[PDB]
Amino acid sequence: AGFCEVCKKLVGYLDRNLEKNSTKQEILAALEKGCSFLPDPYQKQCDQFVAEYEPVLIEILVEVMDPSFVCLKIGACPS
Amino acid sequence: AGFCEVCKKLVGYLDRNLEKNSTKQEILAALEKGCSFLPDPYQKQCDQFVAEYEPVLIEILVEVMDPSFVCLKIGACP
Repeated sequence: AGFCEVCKKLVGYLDRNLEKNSTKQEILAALEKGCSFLPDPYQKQCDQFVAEYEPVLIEILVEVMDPSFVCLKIGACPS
Repeated sequence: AGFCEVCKKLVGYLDRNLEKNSTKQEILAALEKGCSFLPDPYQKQCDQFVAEYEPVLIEILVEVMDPSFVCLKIGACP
């Protein structure tokens, strides 16, 4: 019904696997591979989420990588 | 454009599994099981698609069940 759960799973994977002082380019690269590392049921939903939110994801992730807060701030959560 | 391919895959499943004059109750039942029959990568996206579009899907599938046209008319495609 919404992108809230997939957003939190994806930002979780990034937070665990990226360092905090990653460049925008490094965040971009990771974001466009990260969906593949979520459980398979999430793949195409995650690809869609990333396509729709990619600009705002890049801009927030440089500052903060907390899954709950990032997803809240960008408007993916609640829903 | 986001839901276009999942819509066609799901309505594809319904087309294959429902007769032309299925009741709204029978279409609802199929629609709410259909996502589980699509390939694993499409599952969570299909659920979100069904949740978002379920009223209009019921509305149209009584009339027409062609995947491409149904998905176009409801606005999932292109």
